[PDB]
Amino acid sequence: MYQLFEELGKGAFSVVRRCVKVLAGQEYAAKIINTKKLSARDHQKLEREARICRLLKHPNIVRLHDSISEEGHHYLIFDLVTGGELFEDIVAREYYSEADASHCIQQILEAVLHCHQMGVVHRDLKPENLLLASKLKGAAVKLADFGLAIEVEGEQQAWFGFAGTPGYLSPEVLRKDPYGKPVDLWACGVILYILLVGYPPFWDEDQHRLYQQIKAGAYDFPSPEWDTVTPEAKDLINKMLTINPSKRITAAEALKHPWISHRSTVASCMHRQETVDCLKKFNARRKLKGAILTTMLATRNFSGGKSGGNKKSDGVKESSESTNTTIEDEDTKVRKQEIIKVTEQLIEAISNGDFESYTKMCDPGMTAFEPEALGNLVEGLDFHRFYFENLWSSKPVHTTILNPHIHLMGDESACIAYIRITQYLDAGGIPRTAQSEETRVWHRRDGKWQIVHFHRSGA
Amino acid sequence: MGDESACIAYIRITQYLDAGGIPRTAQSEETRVWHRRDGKWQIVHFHRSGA
Amino acid sequence: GNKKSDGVKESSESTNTTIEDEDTKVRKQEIIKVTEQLIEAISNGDFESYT
Repeated sequence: MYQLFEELGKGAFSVVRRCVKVLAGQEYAAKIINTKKLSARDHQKLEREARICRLLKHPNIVRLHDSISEEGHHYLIFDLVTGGELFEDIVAREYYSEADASHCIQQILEAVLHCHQMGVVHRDLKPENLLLASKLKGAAVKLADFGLAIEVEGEQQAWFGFAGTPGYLSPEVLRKDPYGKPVDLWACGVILYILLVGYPPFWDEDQHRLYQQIKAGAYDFPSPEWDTVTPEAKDLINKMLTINPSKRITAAEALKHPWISHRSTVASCMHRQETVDCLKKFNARRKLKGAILTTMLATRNFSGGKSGGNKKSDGVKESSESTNTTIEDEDTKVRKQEIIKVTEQLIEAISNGDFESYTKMCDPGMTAFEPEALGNLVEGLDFHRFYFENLWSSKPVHTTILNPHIHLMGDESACIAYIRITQYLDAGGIPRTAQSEETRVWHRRDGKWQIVHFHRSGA
Repeated sequence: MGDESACIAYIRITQYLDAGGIPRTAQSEETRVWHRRDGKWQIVHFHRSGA
Repeated sequence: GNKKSDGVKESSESTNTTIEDEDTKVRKQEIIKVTEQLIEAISNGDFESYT
């Protein structure tokens, strides 16, 4: 059904690759999940992932087009978005301000609101899920990958499992409390914070200490970098990074926050180069750290790659191996002799009165000096046509070429000079003979020798 | 030479046949002096050589 | 070091395929140059330059 092309990204248990639907001629992203490496439970919950992704129809969410299982693999086929990560794109930009971060977060919150309205909680919102629609200027930010997403029943909270990414985990998930939609607003607070200053609000080498920080809500706004951030951006972060999920801002309420809805009078327009610089390092530290979880029930070293091949000529070119050797023309002929060949064909064409073959061997702008031109230079083949039509269209005539000399001037140019003697009969012969000295200037154009100029004397 | 006057000079070469050709060729040098009279070019004088 | 500005240029016997660069380089005039030098060499009776 589909044809797989380049890889676009990875997880521990999936890769994503561009693909083309064979019968459609439409391109898509294929999420290819190695089901042999999943738990029974995570394999089964692919049904839930497939279902959630079909439900979701929104301009800022990538949608599912198809789901296929084979013996060792499951395929979830989505829209292709080609802009890559928002976060990578931010660091390549010429200008980046609070007003620009507000537009990013608004798009994310719109997507999240739509999830929440459909009874979907993402649970694992992080920079990797934030993709750009295309490489065009001002492309939309799009949510991609809902592999840890859950379905909830109205506003009911439950214990859906300990799942997420350490830095973005909500306090309630870490306290083992029943949870729901607000987990995604905590993660948006963490993302917003990183969008403003380029580093996360909670970080520790020791994961247990990290979790105590999260549960305590122990983040800060240190000088110098937060000194130029507006109070309203800080207010929105505070409202999202509220420890008690019942008191945390919702996605609907966040979208009405002045830093978002009154962006044009509230959000700063100042370029934040330090954010761009910190975000580069953040982005780089994210790409060294493997997608691997803290631990699992297995003992296999990571392996596997995709090799190309190189295009090669078909058939049996030669017995011994030929690794791109400098091949030359095969043993066909000698170049002087080649000139002799086309020249003999020329003389035969003139003798037979065949203007058709004479035209092919002559350049359309052929130059000519001959006694029939009375000392003038003639261009073209119109002049010799009068002799092809009248005279040569026919008593016995024998030509004889004497003392031919050939000058080879590169692969594409040559010149031959010789003496032509013609034996003929005039009226009631009386056999006669005439001498002429002829020069032909040949030039190979598109693999064919053509006369560019010729000179004749005493005829 | 203005809107109403012009002059062209060229070499005329004629290929023909005499009696039982035997293709022949002849050269002449020709000058034509054109003049527009009432919106129409007309020859007022011409000169030929070697014909 | 030995970083001379006008470095010397020597090819082996190379193949010379046609080269249609978009810019209009001059060459016809070059032929006209060497030809005029030829005619002047013949006129002056300078067999040295003619050789």
